[PDB]
Amino acid sequence: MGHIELASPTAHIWFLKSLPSRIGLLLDMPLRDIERVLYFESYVVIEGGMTNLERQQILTEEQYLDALEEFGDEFDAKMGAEAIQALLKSMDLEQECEQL
Amino acid sequence: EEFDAIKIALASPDMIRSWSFGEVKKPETINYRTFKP
Amino acid sequence: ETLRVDPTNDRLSALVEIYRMMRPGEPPTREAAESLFENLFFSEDRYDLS
Amino acid sequence: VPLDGGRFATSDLNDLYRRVINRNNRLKRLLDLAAPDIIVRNEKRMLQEA
Amino acid sequence: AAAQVLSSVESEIGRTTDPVRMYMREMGTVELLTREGEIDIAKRIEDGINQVQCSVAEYPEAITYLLEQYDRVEAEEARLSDLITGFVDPNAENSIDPELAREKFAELRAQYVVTRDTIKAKGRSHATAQEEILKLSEVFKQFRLVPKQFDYLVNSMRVMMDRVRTQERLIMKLCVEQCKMPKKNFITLFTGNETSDTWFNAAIAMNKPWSEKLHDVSEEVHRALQKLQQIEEETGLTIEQVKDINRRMSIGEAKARRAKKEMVEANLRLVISIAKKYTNRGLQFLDLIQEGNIGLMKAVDKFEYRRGYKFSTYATWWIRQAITRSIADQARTIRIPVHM
Repeated sequence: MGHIELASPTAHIWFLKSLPSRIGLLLDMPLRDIERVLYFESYVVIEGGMTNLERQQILTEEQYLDALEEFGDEFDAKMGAEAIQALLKSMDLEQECEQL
Repeated sequence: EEFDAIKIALASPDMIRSWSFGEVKKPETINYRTFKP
Repeated sequence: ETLRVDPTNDRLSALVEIYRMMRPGEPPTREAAESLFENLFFSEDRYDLS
Repeated sequence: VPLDGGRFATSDLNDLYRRVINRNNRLKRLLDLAAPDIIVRNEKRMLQEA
Repeated sequence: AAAQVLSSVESEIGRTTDPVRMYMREMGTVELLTREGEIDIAKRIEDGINQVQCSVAEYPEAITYLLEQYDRVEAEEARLSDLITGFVDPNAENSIDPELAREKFAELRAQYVVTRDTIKAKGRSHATAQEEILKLSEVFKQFRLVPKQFDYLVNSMRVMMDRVRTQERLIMKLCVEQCKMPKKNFITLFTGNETSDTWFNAAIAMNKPWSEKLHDVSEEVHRALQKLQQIEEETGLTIEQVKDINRRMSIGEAKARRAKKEMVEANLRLVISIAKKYTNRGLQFLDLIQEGNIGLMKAVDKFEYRRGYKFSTYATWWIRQAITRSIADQARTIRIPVHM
């Protein structure tokens, strides 16, 4: 078997499109949100440095601009498989588990 | 050969490199006359 | 009753929502939608009864 | 593989792999060039698509 | 006011998965800017480029490179091959006659040798010597270099800049991350002296008893400063002029790199229009489109306003080349090269 290294990351489908989703179900983010991130249609908050803004928060390409110049540094919001990977990579399973 | 049980887990990237033998880089299959890889 | 449910008041918005039924999303324009509807059932090319 | 009369035959996967590698390589090219993010986006929608 | 069309449309997009609608709807935003915006994009681009040519004119050893590697290809009893096709090759605002080659590199060496003595007269940049350096630049700017060799010559400034930055990263790391010295004082003192280590014991002179704890690593830190000052010997250029040349050059890049996107984003509709004359069932739409954007970016890189023609024709040719042989290189499981 061979392999391939990729320019940018990309997502597996069965872990997304299948019923209950296993990716958005984990994030507690429903589907169309994650689609509009992954179709490069809008951004989403990887990590809102300021708690002014929220994790798992969507920012349209026009509204983001407001948040862009208002604060600058103190938010992390991006788009596509990169950002979602940063998010799953970020979330610690434990404390969410004891909290649920 | 002889083995006991089966397991599933996710394919880590380093696993897929660990199995793989060489990075493909092209769509090319063969030459048009010399029907060879 | 169907009118009282129908949000559309003018000819134009009706053409817009037809255009939106068939070309979802797309920023609508007048003649794209007029031409769309009229193509559907009022152009000889794309509709013939026998 | 071939057949008797010089014809070839294949499995449908190879088309898919070809599309993938074409798209990734073109993407790498566009990344060497600092080209606009819009075509980056489009190439990636094409990637995740394939 | 097209981003707000994308806004409410995407708010009400009927779960449209197709990227065709996405991209085509996104290029709908930017319009077709013409007839002098073409010429103005060109003007800004060539301006920034000529100012990276200021950025080469300001660097002394830029000439050393040129005459040196040129002497390498002329050294070999006589050559007219590749490197001379990367070298001299001036635009006329040809088979290289060595006569004119011997001509042009005379007066260039005259400005070379005559400008150096005044650079030592009372100071690096005395007013008269400054105007003579400006004369060196003016003699430099009627030269337009080949982008290959030129890009190397500018990489000789990019790389060195990133080595200055490199040792900034090193000394900043080992000093601030470990000993925790403030950067506030460091900007003032390091900016003040930049040449000797007086700021070291002038900072420790502000007692700060942790500063007295620098014995265990003393042999290592200013030995890290060694590789910083070494770049001053290898460059032989003062730190203020380093910073100025770097920043001003970067702006010389930023002009063009900002300018072209208006052109491309404008002519996307040409790219797609020509593309879908050939999106019969040969390969697939979007790949014809993407390759069309590639030929477009070429035409934006090559086009001359001074020919005074319309732009559409130029990139029509270029686009059409790109698509017309990407369909042929790719689009089969068996590669049939161009001749067949």
